[PDB]
Amino acid sequence: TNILAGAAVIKVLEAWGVDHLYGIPGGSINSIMDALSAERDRIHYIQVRHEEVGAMAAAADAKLTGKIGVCFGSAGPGGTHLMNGLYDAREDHVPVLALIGQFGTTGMNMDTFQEMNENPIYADVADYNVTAVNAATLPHVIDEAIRRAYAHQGVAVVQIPVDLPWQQIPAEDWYASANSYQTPLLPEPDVQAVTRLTQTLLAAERPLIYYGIGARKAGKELEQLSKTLKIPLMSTYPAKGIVADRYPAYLGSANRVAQKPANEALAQADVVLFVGNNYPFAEVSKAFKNTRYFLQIDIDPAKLGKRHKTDIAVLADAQKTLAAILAQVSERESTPWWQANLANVKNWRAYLASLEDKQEGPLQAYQVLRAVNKIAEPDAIYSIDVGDINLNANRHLKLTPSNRHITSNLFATMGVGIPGAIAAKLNYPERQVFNLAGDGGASMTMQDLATQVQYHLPVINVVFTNCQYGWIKDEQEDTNQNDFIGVEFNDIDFSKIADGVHMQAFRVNKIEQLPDVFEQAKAIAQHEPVLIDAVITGDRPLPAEKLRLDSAMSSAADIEAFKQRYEAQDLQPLSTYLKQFGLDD
Amino acid sequence: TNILAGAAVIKVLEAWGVDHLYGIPGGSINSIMDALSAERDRIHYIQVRHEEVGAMAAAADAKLTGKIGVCFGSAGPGGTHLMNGLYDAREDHVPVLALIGQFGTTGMNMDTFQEMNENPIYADVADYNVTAVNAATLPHVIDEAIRRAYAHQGVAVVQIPVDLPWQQIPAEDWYASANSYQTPLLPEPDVQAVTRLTQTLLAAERPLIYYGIGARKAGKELEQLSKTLKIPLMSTYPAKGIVADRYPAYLGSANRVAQKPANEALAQADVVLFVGNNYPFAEVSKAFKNTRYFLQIDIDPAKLGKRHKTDIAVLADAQKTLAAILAQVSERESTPWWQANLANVKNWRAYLASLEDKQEGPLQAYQVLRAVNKIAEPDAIYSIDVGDINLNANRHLKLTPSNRHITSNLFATMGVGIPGAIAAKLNYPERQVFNLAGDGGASMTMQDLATQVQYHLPVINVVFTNCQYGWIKDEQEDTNQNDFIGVEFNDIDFSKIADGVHMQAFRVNKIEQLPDVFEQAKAIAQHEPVLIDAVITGDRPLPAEKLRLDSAMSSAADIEAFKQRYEAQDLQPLSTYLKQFGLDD
Amino acid sequence: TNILAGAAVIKVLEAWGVDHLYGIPGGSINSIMDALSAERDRIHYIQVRHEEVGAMAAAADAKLTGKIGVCFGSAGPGGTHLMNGLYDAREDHVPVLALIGQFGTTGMNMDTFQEMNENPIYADVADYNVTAVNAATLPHVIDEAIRRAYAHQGVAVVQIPVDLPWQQIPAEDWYASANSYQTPLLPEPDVQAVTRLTQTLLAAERPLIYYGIGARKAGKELEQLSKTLKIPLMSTYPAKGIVADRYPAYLGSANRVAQKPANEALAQADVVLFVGNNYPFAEVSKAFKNTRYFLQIDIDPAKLGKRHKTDIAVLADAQKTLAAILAQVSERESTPWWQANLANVKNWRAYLASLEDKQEGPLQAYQVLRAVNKIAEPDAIYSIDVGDINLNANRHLKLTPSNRHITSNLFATMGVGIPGAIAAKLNYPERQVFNLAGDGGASMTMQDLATQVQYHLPVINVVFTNCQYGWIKDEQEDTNQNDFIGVEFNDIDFSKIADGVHMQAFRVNKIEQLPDVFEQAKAIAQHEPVLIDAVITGDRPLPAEKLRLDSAMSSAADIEAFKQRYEAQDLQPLSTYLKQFGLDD
Ligand SMILES: Cc1cc2nc3c(=O)[nH]c(=O)nc-3n(C[C@H](O)[C@H](O)[C@H](O)COP(=O)(O)OP(=O)(O)OC[C@H]3O[C@@H](n4cnc5c(N)ncnc54)[C@H](O)[C@@H]3O)c2cc1C
Ligand SMILES: Cc1cc2nc3c(=O)[nH]c(=O)nc-3n(C[C@H](O)[C@H](O)[C@H](O)COP(=O)(O)OP(=O)(O)OC[C@H]3O[C@@H](n4cnc5c(N)ncnc54)[C@H](O)[C@@H]3O)c2cc1C
Ligand SMILES: Cc1cc2nc3c(=O)[nH]c(=O)nc-3n(C[C@H](O)[C@H](O)[C@H](O)COP(=O)(O)OP(=O)(O)OC[C@H]3O[C@@H](n4cnc5c(N)ncnc54)[C@H](O)[C@@H]3O)c2cc1C
Ligand SMILES: Cc1ncc(C[n+]2csc(CCOP(=O)(O)OP(=O)(O)O)c2C)c(N)n1
Ligand SMILES: Cc1ncc(C[n+]2csc(CCOP(=O)(O)OP(=O)(O)O)c2C)c(N)n1
Ligand SMILES: Cc1ncc(C[n+]2csc(CCOP(=O)(O)OP(=O)(O)O)c2C)c(N)n1
Ligand SMILES: [Mg+2]
Ligand SMILES: [Mg+2]
Ligand SMILES: [Mg+2]
Ligand code: NA
Repeated sequence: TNILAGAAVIKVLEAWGVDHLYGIPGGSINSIMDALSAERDRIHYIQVRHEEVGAMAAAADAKLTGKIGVCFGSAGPGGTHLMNGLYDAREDHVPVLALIGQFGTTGMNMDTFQEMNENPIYADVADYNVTAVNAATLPHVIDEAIRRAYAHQGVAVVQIPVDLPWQQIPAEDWYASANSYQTPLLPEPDVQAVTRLTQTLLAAERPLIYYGIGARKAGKELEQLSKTLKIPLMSTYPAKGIVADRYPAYLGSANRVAQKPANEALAQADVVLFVGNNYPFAEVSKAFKNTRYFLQIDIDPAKLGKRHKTDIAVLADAQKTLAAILAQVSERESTPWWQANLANVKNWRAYLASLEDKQEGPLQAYQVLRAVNKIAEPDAIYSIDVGDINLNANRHLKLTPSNRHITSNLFATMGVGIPGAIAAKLNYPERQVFNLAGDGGASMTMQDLATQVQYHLPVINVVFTNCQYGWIKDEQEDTNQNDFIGVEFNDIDFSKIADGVHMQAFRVNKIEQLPDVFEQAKAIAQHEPVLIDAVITGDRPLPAEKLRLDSAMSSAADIEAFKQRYEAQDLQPLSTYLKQFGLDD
Repeated sequence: TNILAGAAVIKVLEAWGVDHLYGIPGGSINSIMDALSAERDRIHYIQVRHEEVGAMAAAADAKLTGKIGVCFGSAGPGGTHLMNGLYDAREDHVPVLALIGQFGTTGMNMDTFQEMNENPIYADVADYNVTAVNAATLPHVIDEAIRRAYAHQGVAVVQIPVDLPWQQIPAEDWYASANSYQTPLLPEPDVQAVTRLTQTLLAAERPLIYYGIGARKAGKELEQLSKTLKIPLMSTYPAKGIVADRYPAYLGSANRVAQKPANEALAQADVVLFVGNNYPFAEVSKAFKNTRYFLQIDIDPAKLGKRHKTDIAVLADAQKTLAAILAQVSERESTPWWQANLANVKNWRAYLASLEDKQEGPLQAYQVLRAVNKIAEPDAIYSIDVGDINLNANRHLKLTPSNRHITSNLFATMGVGIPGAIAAKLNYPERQVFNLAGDGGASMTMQDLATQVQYHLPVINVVFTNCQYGWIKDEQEDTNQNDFIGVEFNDIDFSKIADGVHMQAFRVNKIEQLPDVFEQAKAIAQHEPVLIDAVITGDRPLPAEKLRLDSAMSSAADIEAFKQRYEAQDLQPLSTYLKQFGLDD
Repeated sequence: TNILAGAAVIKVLEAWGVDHLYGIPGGSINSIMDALSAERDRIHYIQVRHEEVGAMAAAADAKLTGKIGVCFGSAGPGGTHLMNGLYDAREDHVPVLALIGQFGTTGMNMDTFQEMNENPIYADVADYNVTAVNAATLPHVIDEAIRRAYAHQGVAVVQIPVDLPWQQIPAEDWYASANSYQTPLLPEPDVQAVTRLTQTLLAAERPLIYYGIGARKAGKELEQLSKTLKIPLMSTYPAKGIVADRYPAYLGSANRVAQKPANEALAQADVVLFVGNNYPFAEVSKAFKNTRYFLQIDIDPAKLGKRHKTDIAVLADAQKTLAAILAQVSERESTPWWQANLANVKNWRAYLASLEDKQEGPLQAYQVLRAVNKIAEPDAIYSIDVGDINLNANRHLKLTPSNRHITSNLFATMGVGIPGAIAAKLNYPERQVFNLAGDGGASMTMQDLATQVQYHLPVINVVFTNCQYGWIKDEQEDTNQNDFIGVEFNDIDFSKIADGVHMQAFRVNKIEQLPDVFEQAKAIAQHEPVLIDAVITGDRPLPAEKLRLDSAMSSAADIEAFKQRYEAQDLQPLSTYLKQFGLDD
């Protein structure tokens, strides 16, 4: 006849298929806790050591599986600790439900302990942001929050006065709308528009296809289009892996978390097919300043003509549209543009291999990543933190459609490595999971190494210890007039941190130490988490956006300082290859 | 080589096809004013007398045409005046761009005259809410605002420091993305879900199709499904007119702005097909408490199973889906449920006609609306304010697919009658336009009667003068223990108000005065606006949500009282017709 | 034993001595209405025709009396209409309580009719902003709101779900804290800082005392310091009247709502004593660029050295401090700087008088204000709207300590004339009350002329009809490259508007009509409101901030042009008087 409103709320989460959720209890959320406790056989609470890790893990859950992530924080500081993960979810447009503790309705607005108007706190981050005020409508409010978070691909926040979940409500009235759930309709490509797009692309002298994660389901079409038409591919950083990295006409990504051949080719291209792509650097970096024709495919009307004026714009699903192009074209002969890019890619990859293939001496990030490649399973999942590691992982990870990689793409919050790996292992216990993080980012969420131990999540944590915020040091080098500040700091030994949370760990500082340590780590992570603290040099990785290689554009002195610093003696500018095949720069 | 950023902004508006925009100038927006001044041939600025009328008319533009409405307000009080129209646009989910004046960047944050942080003012109402800080990117921010307003069907707000629009920017850099705008090509409704939905609808003993404005393209299919299957039709109030009111099995709308047959039939129905409908009274009124199967068609995933637990929810276009149902069904013979509803509708319409057809005596709202009907062109547009007029217009207006009617559907702001009619006439100069407003609502925006005169917009204004907030008085009668308060007030003579703004006007107070006054008004409104001030009684209109007609549900005393007050002696309850054709309750 | 929570709320208002409050009822606020209905003897509800007039009148209540103003609005559009008055209260830092209707707790967050999260709506405007969620604590939340509004001199907003005020709560639990309210006993101004400030003031060759409304208790000390020390006085515009306008060394105000002698003398001054003053044009106009020493007296630490680098800033009460200065100084003989300023003032006043004293011909604002002066009682209160009238009233009104004048000082919302006068008459039934408004501002709130009639408030409304937003037209003349836009519009006959609301009225357009019309108005306003619609020319009033009179600073051509346009042939620049008495620039 009756049910506790808190029990009904948990039943709503179960109906929506929520397997696990994260947070830290408090008096102000103890009635939700009480309901979770009764339901521990059907829904799985993950106690984190800091609420931001719970929010970040919830966001990563949604990034990985498409299923709404769920986190909670107690009133006041519990909830405000969620912010970095909630902004990550908003900016990476993934569905997250956040429940926030609040004092009972009898105490609200009395200015009692830890009691405040919590609604304005979440107004900016949240697509849906409500304080619940009734027990009987509470399941509906949660159901509504979940449905909107999914539909609008963002954060829903519900502040819950702690009395409400302990109130009895009629057992027969509440329901979940999970049974009615559907994902948004996929628009179809106009046949004439697609034909026009195809003809412009085929007429191009220097075409590129430039895709983002919007083309996630279209890797086959992308690679076959590239092979068939002899058109090089490039991607946003997060879109790495949609087409295998080994594909010889994959240029990489542009800007800074970037590869040399993509930056060079983009500057030369006459026509860009921009697909499922919201590259945030487009305007600020003048990426398309010399592009003659700009062709766009995107499912979101708010994106069409966003990053550049379009010549042809198609409001349709990337894969349906790319298949439609492929179906109306046939094999094209090689072109000078195609060969020039192929040779530039070979040259670039030989550079990266030369860094990876060092066998002894001071450890650099490059060999560490080679060591990851060597122990990586074909379907490994990578949770990557924020900093030099994005750049290094982007260049050195050998990914295929079978892999997943996540980071905080747009909000770019440091600390995401650890929670993303926690979320990865919960959702994919049979898959190998890496947390790749710099020392700065790993420091911010280090306490939740204990969470991997507690729940026996066999993550391979790899910390890149340069005793710097290297990403920022390099920016200060580029822009600041005065000395470096705040970018070089004291050592943390993460093997000792790991020991402290009762996780097996190693610390290495020489290239020659890698094969054996990484083999041990691989074996350990069959059953338990492991940490490798890699003490690396302060070498700056090659800035793809600040190339000094082309004698027509840089002084001989800058060229040689560049080659020496970046061990890039064998790199050729794209212009070398353009000239070989009879094209001018 | 160079162009003023302000001039570029106006070119962005023109590229998106903005015909007219509303506001009041101020020093903080005089640079936008300056650009508008040079572009009078291609964009038409409408100076309103209160900025709320500008915001409300911009919302109405979007309601009528589907094209973005555009308004502006000077810094501080100019912008804050917009609020009621901007919330109207948010709640009625139509695209509106609001430009807000701001002091120049050299004086911002100086606590100077009328200078404040304006961004937090618009955070809640707006889908997109930004302060421009650069002239060169200003055209792009305006373009982004428009593109987001359309994509998210809501309000975009841009605060513009007044220095920026007078700064020169490169002539060749800015662009509009209007050229990329398109509507999606949707797939066909899934065959198997539609088939399943159809079987359940057809298996019902007491089916209803209950549509909202999501089915605005489906009038033809709705009426044919109804006729073919013998299923009565009911709608949300705003969906009145999608199927002609004369259709014998149109029941009307439910709740309070409602018609008796819809409320009665809905209580009896075993299956409801809920199509393109977001009826906000569903849960609070327990509308579907007796429904066995609830079937849904909606284009928005956020709506799926929102209003009631749903047996089958089809994510699809309403018209495509209704056409798909119609293609798989054929004639069913008349049923008792069909005949009972037809007889119930006949009885209700005779009641309404008895009120309209009074020829002499104290004027009531009923005869006023009959007089509107008599002078109405088949494609007239009606701007309806908020109060008893929603209920009366819903019952009395004889609408067809050729009509439009708009009001403030969900935010329900009083005062929308005047601005809605201004916008209707600006968009449709050759169509007859009515403003039907209560005295309370008309007085809120009365100054903008002068805008109709200034711009020669031949609106027919009909003000219903009861010297009451009638809608609220009746509520107070129902709920309040103590005397009426704030709901009976002093007369305003709107014929004299109209005379004050130099608009021709009449004041009437007897039924027999209607024919000639309305004939004169019809004629005047061939060239100039006109106002009829109708002094009506304070009779409470029959409450469709508080029927006292059925012997089984009400005492004889209560029924005789209800029949007396509401001149309802010849009204029969639905149960009478159910019994007549052999059904129980 | 029990009391309705709503009844308790009204008792809280009564305990704090709230005499009258404003709003428009709605279903979402009908339970507060119900409590008000039972308490008509002790609290006076004023039903306005637009909720903005309620908010603005509540702000005016606080401006006039120092006691909290109280208004309300129904859920959604009722509350949002309050905004312009609530921002006025925030910016003019006066206590206002705004009650907002909300749907009952059982329907909140259900997306029902006119139901939204209202809390974020009021976050920016409000010092205190809460949604009540419990009936038993509701009286306390109202008490907290009032107490905070007073303490923080701003707006408190409470959203009240309509069910709560009809719930019974224990009769003995609730209380008001009005009994605890007091004003602080301040220490005396520190002796040594005041002595130091005095020496610097007295050492100056060209001193000015520049006061704002923080010195409203110090009129006597200000005038005596001026007379004794031979130091001219200037004020902020709102501080007009603290020292009688007839005082021969009152220079007026600076900037645009300004008088020539104040602008001229300020440019010349070597020491300024800035007292109880937060002049917002200080920095943007570079008002003190030539000042050698800047001395400050203010009660608010947040103001200390805010507007200019300050040599000595005394944190103290203005009156106590000015009395302390006066106690340590004695007579100084007339100085050249004193005589030059006196002569400059005489010359300016003769100019203003030449405009006022025209006896026949086309009516200008100048003669209208002379006609107001002639019928004004010595303790008249003036509600002034926003536009040219601020400038004209500032120059022409002959005010003394016995007068009050209010406007929207800083938010400067048009429309405040009507509500300010309603509030003035409600607080001071035995004092003569004027509303001086431009046609633009009067038309924004014109419907509430009916409120003056309904409540028998004998306001003298004077509408200045130029068929322009004159203030803005003159700005466009100064800044805009293209034609005037949005600043010249169609006539509204306000005598006919007034007739429409059943208020006696006159329309005048010639100077010779003034005496008899104003005599009739004075008489009518012994018992009933009256309106005079003054059709004035579109002559630009002399710009005190753009003087062209001094041969050393302007060309002969520019001076002759300025003298012609502004009828300023007999005006002399300050430099003439400086030279006359032996000073340079
Ligand atoms: C430290 C750091 C530095 C970074 N710097 C770089 C950098 O230098 N270079 C770089 O490339 N990235 C960089 N980023 C990542 C970057 O900020 C952006 O997140 C990324 O470039 C955007 O990638 P995207 O367009 O693939 O993803 P999103 O921004 O998520 O956009 C996806 C797009 O696809 C559309 N879409 C979705 N589904 C479909 C469909 N079915 N069909 C068609 N369209 C669809 C969406 O509407 C959207 O427009 C960096 C990240 C970090 C952490
Ligand atoms: C004073 C006043 C009183 C009122 N009281 C009543 C009342 O008593 N009774 C009443 O009926 N109304 C009343 N309303 C109006 C009411 O508040 C709601 O706005 C109305 O009932 C909702 O109508 P809707 O569902 O048609 O519109 P919306 O709420 O706009 O819903 C449209 C729905 O259609 C969907 N949709 C849009 N396009 C498509 C498509 N192509 N295919 C499929 N689905 C689509 C949307 O996703 C959405 O779910 C009143 C209004 C006022 C001013
Ligand atoms: C259309 C329009 C144009 C305007 N333009 C002008 C103009 O050109 N010229 C002009 O002068 N005004 C103008 N204003 C008014 C202007 O915006 C400012 O509001 C005004 O100049 C500020 O006056 P104030 O410093 O007296 O008041 P406030 O800003 O209220 O400042 C009061 C100050 O006194 C202090 N204070 C309060 N009590 C005490 C005390 N007991 N002892 C000591 N200090 C105390 C406070 O801390 C504060 O610093 C205009 C207004 C309008 C409507
Ligand atoms: C929470 C947070 N603080 C600051 C930043 C800015 N930021 C980006 S990268 C970076 C440095 C990362 O340092 P580290 O993790 O040690 O990586 P490294 O570049 O040294 O490999 C900083 C401080 C950020 N993105 N997130
Ligand atoms: C701005 C605003 N204030 C209050 C309300 C609440 N409200 C709804 S209807 C209504 C009465 C309208 O009175 P009137 O226009 O005279 O219509 P009537 O019912 O008398 O015909 C009110 C006050 C509202 N919707 N909008
Ligand atoms: C609500 C609002 N809108 C716009 C402004 C900007 N503004 C200041 S004065 C003014 C003109 C006022 O015109 P009017 O009332 O006719 O006075 P006039 O100068 O003609 O005498 C305007 C539009 C404002 N302060 N408030
Ligand atoms: Mg580091
Ligand atoms: Mg009325
Ligand atoms: Mg004017
Ligand atoms: Na108004």
